[PDB]
Amino acid sequence: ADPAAGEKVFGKCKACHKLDGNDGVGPHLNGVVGRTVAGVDGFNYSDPMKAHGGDWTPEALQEFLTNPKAVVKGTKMAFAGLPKIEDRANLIAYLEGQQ
Ligand code: HEC
Repeated sequence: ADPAAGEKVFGKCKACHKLDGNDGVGPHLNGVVGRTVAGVDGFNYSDPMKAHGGDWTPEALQEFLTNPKAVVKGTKMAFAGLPKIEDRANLIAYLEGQQ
């Protein structure tokens, strides 16, 4: 529920993701909440990500951020994970503000 704290957590995402609409190592994350999984046109998603389906609901996002490869096995997103539920919740709150 704390976007200010979530903003700090995003420091762990900025190396590959932007919130300005630009795509790089990873797709832009501004507007990601509720967004179609593998829904950014032009971005070269892995096959498992494209086969996943569904939307990036708060629950799907929080699980994915805890362990990317457990949620989308074979994803090309190389990230250790956020083991603290508060960090995940705060980060999601922050992203929701950038919808
Ligand atoms: C680069 C080393 C990354 C870091 C650090 C984080 N992410 Fe990432 N992410 C990256 C790639 C290469 C991809 C594509 C994965 C694939 O298999 O195709 C992604 C993807 C995501 C997605 C899905 C986006 C979509 O449009 O479907 C999400 C929701 C996402 N990444 C979130 C995320 C956050 C919040 C991070 C910091 C905690 C984070 N990523 C770090 C590469 C990298």
